[PDB]
Amino acid sequence: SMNPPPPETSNPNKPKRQTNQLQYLLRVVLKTLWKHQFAWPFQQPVDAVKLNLPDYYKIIKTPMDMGTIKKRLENNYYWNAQECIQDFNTMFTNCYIYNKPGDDIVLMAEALEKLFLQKINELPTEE
Ligand SMILES: Cc1ccc(CN(C)c2cc(C)nc3ncnn23)cc1
Repeated sequence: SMNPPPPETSNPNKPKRQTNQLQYLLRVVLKTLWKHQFAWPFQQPVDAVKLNLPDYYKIIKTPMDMGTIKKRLENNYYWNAQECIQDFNTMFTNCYIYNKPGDDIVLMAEALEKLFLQKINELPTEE
């Protein structure tokens, strides 16, 4: 029933880059999903205590959220775009694992994920 530590957003010994793909992931992909009407549930780690979801972190062992992704991108935590893309996919997947088809939160995830997919479809070539 307790919350875990959040995912890491800082690790000074992890090597870092700011690729044109990673910039796109911040300026286009994150910005698009962040501003969306359905962004709010996904803008920070799931608070299992406040939300009374005592089994959340029994089920979800790789938590992820856009608050975490936003800090990662802004703090240049990644080496490549695929790390970040995986973070987004992990976020959507967790929601689908924990919840049921047609739940409100699932329809929100789905709307954000459709947009995610449309933006990632135009990820620029690595320059
Ligand atoms: C429509 C809706 C439904 C549930 C919540 C609670 N909350 C912030 C989240 C957020 C996320 C991302 N997954 C969740 N799985 C169950 N609750 N929950 C917020 C909004």
